[PDB]
Amino acid sequence: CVNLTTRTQLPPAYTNSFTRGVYYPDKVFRSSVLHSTQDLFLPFFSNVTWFHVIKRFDNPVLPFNDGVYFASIEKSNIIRGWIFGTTLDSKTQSLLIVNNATNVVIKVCEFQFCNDPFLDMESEFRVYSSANNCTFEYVSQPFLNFKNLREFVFKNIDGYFKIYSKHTPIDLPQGFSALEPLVDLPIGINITRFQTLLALHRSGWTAGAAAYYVGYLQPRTFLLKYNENGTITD
Amino acid sequence: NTLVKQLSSKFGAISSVLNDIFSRLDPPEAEVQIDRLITGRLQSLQTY
Amino acid sequence: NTLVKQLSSKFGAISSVLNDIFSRLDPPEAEVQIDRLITGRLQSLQTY
Amino acid sequence: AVDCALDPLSETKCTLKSFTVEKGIYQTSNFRVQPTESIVRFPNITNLCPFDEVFNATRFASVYAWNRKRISNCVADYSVLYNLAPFFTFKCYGVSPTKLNDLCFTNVYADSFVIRGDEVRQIAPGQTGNIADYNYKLPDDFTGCVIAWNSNKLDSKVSGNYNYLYRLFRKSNLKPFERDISTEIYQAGNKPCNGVAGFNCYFPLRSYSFRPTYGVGHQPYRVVVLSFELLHAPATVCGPKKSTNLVKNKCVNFNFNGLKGTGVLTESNKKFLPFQQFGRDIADTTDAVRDPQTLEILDITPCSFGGVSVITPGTNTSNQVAVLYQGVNCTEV
Amino acid sequence: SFIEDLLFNKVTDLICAQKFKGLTVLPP
Repeated sequence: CVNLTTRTQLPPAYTNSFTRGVYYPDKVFRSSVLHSTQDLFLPFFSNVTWFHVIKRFDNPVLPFNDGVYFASIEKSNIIRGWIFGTTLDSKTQSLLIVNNATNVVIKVCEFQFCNDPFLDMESEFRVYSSANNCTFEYVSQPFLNFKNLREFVFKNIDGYFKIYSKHTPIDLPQGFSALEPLVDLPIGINITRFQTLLALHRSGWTAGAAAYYVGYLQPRTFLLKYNENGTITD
Repeated sequence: NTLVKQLSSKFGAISSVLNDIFSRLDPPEAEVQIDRLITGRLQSLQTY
Repeated sequence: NTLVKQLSSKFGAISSVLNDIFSRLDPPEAEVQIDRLITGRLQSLQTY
Repeated sequence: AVDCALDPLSETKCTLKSFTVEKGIYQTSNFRVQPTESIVRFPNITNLCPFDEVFNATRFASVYAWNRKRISNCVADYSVLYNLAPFFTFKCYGVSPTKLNDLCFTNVYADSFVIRGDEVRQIAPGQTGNIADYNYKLPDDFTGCVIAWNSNKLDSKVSGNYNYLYRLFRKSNLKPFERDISTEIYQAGNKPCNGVAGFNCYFPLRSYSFRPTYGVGHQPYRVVVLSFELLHAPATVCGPKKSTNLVKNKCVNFNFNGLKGTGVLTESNKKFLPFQQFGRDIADTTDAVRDPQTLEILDITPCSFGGVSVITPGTNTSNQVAVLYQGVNCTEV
Repeated sequence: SFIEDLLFNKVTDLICAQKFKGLTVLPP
């Protein structure tokens, strides 16, 4: 790793979310019914933080107050994985999610990173320098202007880490898109901060532009409508 | 409609259904929960 | 007047005031006392 | 005398509580269809899960560092949890300690530690004291079991044992199921203790020093707490019940993975999707279920029922009656 | 009649759910 002093100070953009961040809160089927729920949701018409990555490097460290709504507008799969933790060293457990070429790997244990971790067509995978014994490991099928919109919701409650996901082909747009549950993990950690991961390749050369949005969840009461099938339409 | 919807109340019992109450507790103890549920439902129907 | 006066009866509990009930004794019986008070007050409202 | 189940006139007399019935139409009762068979469906898991080493362990942890173990995806057997010792305490809250062999749970949690002899009563919902607010705290909606047994012959030693410790001084009461391992010094006074002992600077750990000689109410006790979560889930863990082939299009009583009922099971057309297990209706009752051995969806419908009325003239005139079945097409009585 | 037809037209799965709880409606 190297140290550089060429960064330019610029606050991230602020945008608004209209009707995004609605996910199925229970594992039960309902058809053509109006229901009321009280859970951690994303408030409607709420400001969210917008980062743009193309040079300029923007991988800050952000809190994990109660939950995270992470959205990515992108093409050619630059955003790769996620790091979650409390102190981000070998003194506390850290959760790590990386999308392989044709798989996804999730693991929770100690690790070691630089002050500005990054990822180096992929031939070399060097994000962490050391790794001690790990408690939970998991391998699964891959999760997969700008032409791809990926929405994810990360929660941690009742000693379980919940990942909800949704994908869509298309300054967020209008409309309604429910999020189906994807993974539950029995981890049980402290979790306070997190940081994203993007892929860069050395290469005239054109760099794909990507944008990602971060929003925070709060406890709220919602009234959901289920149509003839088990689809949330409003 | 409201008479139908009253059936999901607990009235202080451990559950809103009877079979799980009878399949989890011994006869000496299930009586209090059964009594609570029965009294609540009787009151609702009388009010109707 | 009778609706207001109904607020100061035990309905079979230790006392009408509920903070004293909570502070004096443990939750296991405090739940029963609270249930008694709630049922009595709801019945009074229904009659009114 | 009158037999209330011989003919409709007798049933009308038995309902009216009279030996004479006058002219009119009377509503007697309802008719149902009784079940004929019985089926039980449980998952095909056959392996066992660790219970021997949880109880037959060499060293249990201290109170402030209580040992936690997660139990899932097995078949639980509780018969072996009888001959632990000649006498032991076994108290279950939310369940009865005789019926937990035919119940299906989502996840099992086991917490193990060792406690002073007379503090066993303090491991209970909503109790205050020394260890229930500084060492181990339980919620008020607990659903599980607590087991405690004597450990004099194994734990106490003549030479002196000081490997068991508890905590006495803390700022605020612990959140339920929360652990603390801090050793930072207490600050009763107004000046810093600079990490050294002194007045108002007390080390927040203490020792037991068990010896075979103390009274019966002071020897160490071994305590294990089992926590369940009876909710809707894939039902990873539950006990030894034999399965049976399922029947369709016939009013039978069923036990699907712990849900008991009576009715008729039919092939379903609902559009379930991977994570959906069962379904509900307008009145918040179960309508569809998923068989945990074939991954197919079935619909539940209670078998036929209706109301019966009796039309008769006065008993003074004749003893002939007519029967009216309400709201049914009597090609399908 | 015409007015009777207009009046009749003017005034107009839940039934099964209610019936499965034991509440029925009788005809005039």
